[PDB]
Amino acid sequence: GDCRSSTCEGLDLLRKI
Amino acid sequence: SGDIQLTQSPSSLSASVGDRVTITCRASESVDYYGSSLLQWYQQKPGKAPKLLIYAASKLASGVPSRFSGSGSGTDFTLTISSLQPEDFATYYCQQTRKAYTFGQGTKLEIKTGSENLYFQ
Amino acid sequence: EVQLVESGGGLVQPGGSLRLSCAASGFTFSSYWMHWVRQAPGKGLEWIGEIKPSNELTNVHEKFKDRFTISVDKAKNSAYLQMNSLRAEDTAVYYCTRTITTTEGYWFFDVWGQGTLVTVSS
Repeated sequence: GDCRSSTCEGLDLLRKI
Repeated sequence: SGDIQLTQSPSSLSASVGDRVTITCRASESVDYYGSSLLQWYQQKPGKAPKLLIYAASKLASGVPSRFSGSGSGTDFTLTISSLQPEDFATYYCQQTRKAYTFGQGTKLEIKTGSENLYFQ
Repeated sequence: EVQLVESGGGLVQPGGSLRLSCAASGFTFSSYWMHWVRQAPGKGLEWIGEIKPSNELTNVHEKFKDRFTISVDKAKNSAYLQMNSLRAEDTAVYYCTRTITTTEGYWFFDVWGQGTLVTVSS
């Protein structure tokens, strides 16, 4: 969960669903 | 630059009300992720901010007319405007969210009201 | 209604500096990634960087990292862009915008400011 950007957060959330 | 480059075709085009037009977008690398294509289409009216039309390559943003449709995957995308309306004349941009944020160079769509002259002599 | 209002644009000599403001309204700021995007006259759109106001996490594109800084004033619900050592290539309409995420997980720029013009004159 070491994101630090909107892209990282976006890819992380999208993958989880 | 290490950015995902987006190249649109054509650079500009003209058509009449009721015509069907297509604008293409080619990415330097795939914009896909987990079965989704992270590709948006924005419409920019002169002097105004860009307005979202399509997101995730084919999804229509709320309130956007059904005549606008998006297709494609990977590195090749198309924006199709079936039956042009007078308000549809603007500069169109494809935009990707797979890696940070980049935009295509833009495609200017103009209204054709009269015919092109025939330069015969 | 969600709104973004930019201010601070004008004509600047090369090597000059300028601070742009983005006043956000109709939403509390802190949750969202706020961005600066520019558009050179008659040209395309270029992402400068982003900021998350709540923790002030900032990511500026490599191209702008040495001269452009993004900051926030949470009390004023505003984002800022500090531009230094301006060059002719910085002449552009500067927009602030935000990214939102849908229920399906897609994120994109939804609301934009009206834009402010920065002109780098001789």
